[PDB]
Amino acid sequence: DDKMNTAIKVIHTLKAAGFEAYIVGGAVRDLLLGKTPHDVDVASSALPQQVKVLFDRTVDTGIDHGTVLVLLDGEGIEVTTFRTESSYSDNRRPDSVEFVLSLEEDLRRRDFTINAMAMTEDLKIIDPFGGKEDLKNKVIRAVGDPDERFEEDALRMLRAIRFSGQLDFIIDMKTLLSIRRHARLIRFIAVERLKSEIDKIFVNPSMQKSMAYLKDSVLTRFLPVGGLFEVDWITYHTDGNPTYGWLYLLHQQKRQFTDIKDYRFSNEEKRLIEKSLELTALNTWDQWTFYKYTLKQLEMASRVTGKKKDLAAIKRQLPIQSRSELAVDGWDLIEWSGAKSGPWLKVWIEKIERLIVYGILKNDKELIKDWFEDEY
Ligand SMILES: Nc1ccn([C@@H]2O[C@H](COP(=O)(O)OP(=O)(O)OP(=O)(O)O)[C@@H](O)[C@H]2O)c(=O)n1
Repeated sequence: DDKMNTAIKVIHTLKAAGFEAYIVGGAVRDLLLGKTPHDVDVASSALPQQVKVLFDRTVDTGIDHGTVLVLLDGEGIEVTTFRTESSYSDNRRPDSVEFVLSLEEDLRRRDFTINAMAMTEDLKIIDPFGGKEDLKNKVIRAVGDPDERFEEDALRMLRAIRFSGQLDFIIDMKTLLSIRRHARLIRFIAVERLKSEIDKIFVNPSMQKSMAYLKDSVLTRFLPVGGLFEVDWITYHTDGNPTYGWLYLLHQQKRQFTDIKDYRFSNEEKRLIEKSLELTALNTWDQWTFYKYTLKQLEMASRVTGKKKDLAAIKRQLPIQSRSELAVDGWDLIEWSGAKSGPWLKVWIEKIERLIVYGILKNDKELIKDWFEDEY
């Protein structure tokens, strides 16, 4: 609610210094759609060090690509010099970046017409490629020659799919046919960028339409384990967490986490998936189930099997929540047994823990001692 104002102030300051400056990218597209922008990018004739001269606080991490982050009025505004970029078939080499001297040299190499507009300080729209009419017709269309845009960055092919669902647009026919012809190029894209786009699709609207384009575009032929995305997505409803899309995909096909490990999940994400899948294969959940698994795993497993229980209340009403509340530890068992420390302690602590979680044995050291001396 303050980002557009701050971007306008940034533009005013750049122009006071004699430079050209415009709002570009998604913010123009969102403004024309009546949405509040997420991010507001500025394109300028200023070079990075000239931007830094004009603003007190700046972050420089993107300077090599022409970008300076300007910190103003509590917002961040990316300011990028007019530039073009090209990606090599080797995704180890940083992008080849070529500063250019005019706005339209920059705009004419962006991915889609609705993303290739600029807005002046006085709200005039610069639209050489017909983004306004594609926006009104709800069409995702590559700028210029679609083959060139997709050779410049193959991830754009998957971005088209993601935008279709995010905006409830269709993909321009000539553009879609170009994706089909170039879909093999997706193999050169870093898997982290692929996962980022797929995660967006999984939580965005009209995801079933996105997944149909994923197949129709022949991206599922060449994406890492891409055939696994061709499941029935009818009964998928996002919980806001993209991990649920991966879980859904795996559960629908009776597959395990190892089949999707090419996408380089965090250990935390991997655990949520694997533990949720275990729960879906567990025929009966009882107190020990609710104790040992996390509420988010219980909820995700329930969501994908179609159950609707009040999982939080069941877990909350166990006698204890976790091991740290147990009234006994291995050194109590060493004392009572007269035996030396060894792996046996873990076995006997778990026996006791189970009896406490089932509400059979009281979580009380002296009463546990009585039980242990009788049982051991
Ligand atoms: N692979 C890409 C990514 C970006 N763009 C250009 O860079 C702009 C900003 O990119 P991004 O930060 O990804 O913003 P959006 O296009 O709006 O994507 P999102 O809606 O997720 O923010 C895009 O609008 C487009 O003009 C591009 O041409 N090729």
